Amino acid sequence: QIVLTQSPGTLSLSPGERATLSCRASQSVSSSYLAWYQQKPGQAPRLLIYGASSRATGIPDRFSGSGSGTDFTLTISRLEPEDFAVYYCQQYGSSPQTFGQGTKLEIKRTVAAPSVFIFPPSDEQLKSGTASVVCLLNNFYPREAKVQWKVDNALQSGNSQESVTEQDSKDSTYSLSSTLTLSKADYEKHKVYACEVTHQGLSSPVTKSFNR
Amino acid sequence: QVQLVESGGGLIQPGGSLRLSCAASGVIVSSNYMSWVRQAPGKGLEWVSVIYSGGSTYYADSVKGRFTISRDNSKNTLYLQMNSLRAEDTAVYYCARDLDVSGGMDVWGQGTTVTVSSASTKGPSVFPLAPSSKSTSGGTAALGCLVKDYFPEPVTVSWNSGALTSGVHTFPAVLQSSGLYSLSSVVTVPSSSLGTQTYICNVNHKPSNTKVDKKVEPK
Amino acid sequence: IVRFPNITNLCPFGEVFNATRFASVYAWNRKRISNCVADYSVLYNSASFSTFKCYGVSPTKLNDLCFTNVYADSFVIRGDEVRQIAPGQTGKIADYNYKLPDDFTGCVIAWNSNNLDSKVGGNYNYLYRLFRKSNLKPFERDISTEIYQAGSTPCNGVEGFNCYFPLQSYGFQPTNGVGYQPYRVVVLSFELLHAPATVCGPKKSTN
Ligand SMILES: *[C@@H]1O[C@H](CO)[C@@H](O)[C@H](O)[C@H]1NC(C)=O
Repeated sequence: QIVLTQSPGTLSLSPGERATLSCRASQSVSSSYLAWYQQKPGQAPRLLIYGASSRATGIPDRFSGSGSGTDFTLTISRLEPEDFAVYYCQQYGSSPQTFGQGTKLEIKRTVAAPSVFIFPPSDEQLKSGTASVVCLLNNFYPREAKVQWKVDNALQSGNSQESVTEQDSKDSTYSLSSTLTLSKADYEKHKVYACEVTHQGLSSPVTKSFNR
Repeated sequence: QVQLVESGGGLIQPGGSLRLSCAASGVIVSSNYMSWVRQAPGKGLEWVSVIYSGGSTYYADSVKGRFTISRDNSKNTLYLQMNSLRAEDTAVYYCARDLDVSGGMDVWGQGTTVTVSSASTKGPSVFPLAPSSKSTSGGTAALGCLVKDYFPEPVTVSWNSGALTSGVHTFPAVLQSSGLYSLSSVVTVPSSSLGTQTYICNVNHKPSNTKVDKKVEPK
Repeated sequence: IVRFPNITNLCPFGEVFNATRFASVYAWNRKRISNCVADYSVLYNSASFSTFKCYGVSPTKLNDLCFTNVYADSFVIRGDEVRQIAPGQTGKIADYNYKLPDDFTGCVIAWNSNNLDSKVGGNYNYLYRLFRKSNLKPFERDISTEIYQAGSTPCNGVEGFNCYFPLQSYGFQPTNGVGYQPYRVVVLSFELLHAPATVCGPKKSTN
């Protein structure tokens, strides 16, 4: 219907700075029918602003909204620690009402390179009939990080699944795991199992490998 | 009070039916626009259905014909009858009132989780992630467990009966091609104490009544 | 071969369609038309309307008919709200502002009026009812400004939480989207009431 494209994907800021969130609509939307919502992990959405500029009751003065036509903005003048969450815009002037995909407001910190660990499939699970190779990326920032599997120097796409933790409460870092799943027959076909990681904190890509 | 309390969410297979309840206090459901909004795991928000104060009902195109919204004024509760459920309907469903231009959607329930899958409740297989070789970065080493092929959510993982909580990361579950969830839980420890201290996992799975304690050690 | 009453007056359609000001949809205008002649085919072509939909009758065949009284309703709504002005439709406008019967026989005429009803700073003179306890019966006009009670606490005539004013303004600006721009609507209702027909088409009588 109407598509709301929010930008940026993730916004990295320190407490005290000013946050500017963009909501761009695929059609012209009257300013009276745009809303902004805040959602924290595990909680329900909390209404921030309706009518593009009217604050909901109980919302502090640092939240402000503006915009008309196709371009809308949510601005937090001075970020507080409790303002780091996911923010959605919403139009409700054209049926059906639609939301944006959300912008993530994430605490920014110093660049931290990850510790890379690799684990071969356990001998127990090898009995089961399938093989799972796990590559661990421990405590890093920013979240943007490429993880490429190489099996005998062959780029392996299509059989890996990544899982990432939420930003830590103390050091505000992320940890990521990538699981390569194969059959026992295919796992015995090859020899070198490598995990290449590209990150902002790494001068050159680091590779942890083992031999079967 | 002004609360919206939801219930009725659970686990069902494709085709089954479910009725969600949304009990209100401080707000009369038959005098307000009442909406249902859902959020698939790791995704955004999607409007589902609305009922007007005068009785008019509207549904999203993806759930039209299969869902039905209704209310009971005596109980002051809102309902969402879902039939012919599909795998894509798996989401956390919220009820909320709408003030439209007069104040948006200002009251939200806590959410109820609905899962649509044809898998059978099954306990997990647990395998060690041995700290191979040095596993050294500056001196540290990592190890963990691999909680594979279980259904349904969730599982709980602690280390050394809960004694170890420093440097432990229990990732979120991943839905696999088989329809079963898979999980890993790692910990980082000094490589000097690899042979010294012993480490054991503590995996608990209430829906299938499975309790496994695997001991991870160098290999 | 043809016999109609000796009626000479022309129906004041120009008073309705070409009026300088229209009404809000919640307080729609109703013009009672009687003792006059009207050509509905010149009306079909008198301007370039966006929607000219008839139900039951047809505009071409409408010139051959007489009616006791014809009712004309005029108001202003949004662009994509015009679809609610039809039999068997629902919505904020059809339920709480202007309702047509399911057995509706007549025509609904609408045309864009952005150049007329949009102001630069915003035309907040056109209102619409947002909150109402129940639907409207067909051809019912609710002009009450009572504070709408959304909670269990009575309002005592003051606005607040769960106590909202039931009318809202259209934000009519010329830079709005096509669905958000004002559209002037005219509804024509034909009434046969077992009485002398006084509103006929432009057919001339013989002997
Ligand atoms: C309204 O005015 C226009 C221009 O003056 C005219 O062409 C049209 O016939 C008028 N409509 C009616 C119903 O009198």
